[PDB]
Amino acid sequence: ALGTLDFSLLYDQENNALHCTISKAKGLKPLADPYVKLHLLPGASKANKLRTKTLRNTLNPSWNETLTYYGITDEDMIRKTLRISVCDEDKFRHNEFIGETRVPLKKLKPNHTKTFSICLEKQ
Repeated sequence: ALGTLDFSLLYDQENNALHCTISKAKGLKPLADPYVKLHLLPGASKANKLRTKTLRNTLNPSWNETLTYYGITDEDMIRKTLRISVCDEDKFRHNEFIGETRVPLKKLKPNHTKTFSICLEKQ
């Protein structure tokens, strides 16, 4: 198993915003310098891309960091999927993919934070 990621998603409907709180991961399996990348599916523009800071020398990182998309409508909630990738930063070399999961936004309710604990998959 590649590891387990904990996170929370909030559709801030009044503000057309999706707040993605990346909390922590447990038992990552690349040592590692973990960081998390977010991509909104149906989405090519690098505006669809958000990313957490990088942590050092940990297989159980705690970012506790919130990343926010704006321009999110109910239609986007129905149509889109949040891709969440955990990667390993190898400075001056090649960054390695660790694991991912995806959350269809239609599973979220407006103004209600939903928390997730997911065992990561490969690509």
